[PDB]
Amino acid sequence: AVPISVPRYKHVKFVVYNVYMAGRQLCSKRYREFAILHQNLKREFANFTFPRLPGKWPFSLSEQQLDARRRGLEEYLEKVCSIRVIGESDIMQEFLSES
Repeated sequence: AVPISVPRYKHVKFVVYNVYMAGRQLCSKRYREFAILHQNLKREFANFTFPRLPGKWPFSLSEQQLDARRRGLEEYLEKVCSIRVIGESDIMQEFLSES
């Protein structure tokens, strides 16, 4: 429900995912940083049944599969950020920022 989006991935050598809230860019993060985010959030909020973070694959990802991972990360964030205590947590607010 909250207007969190991941409208792009970018090759930079690895891939980053560009996260926006209400059309404002908040951060640019690689997949492993999302994986760490999920582990941190789940430990902090373990009484919640978290949605599945998009997973790893036994092969390198094509352009189409990077787009699918982007969509999956957006769907994940749409769910967890729409829960106030999780979306406003120190963990999430740190994640959604630039160094």
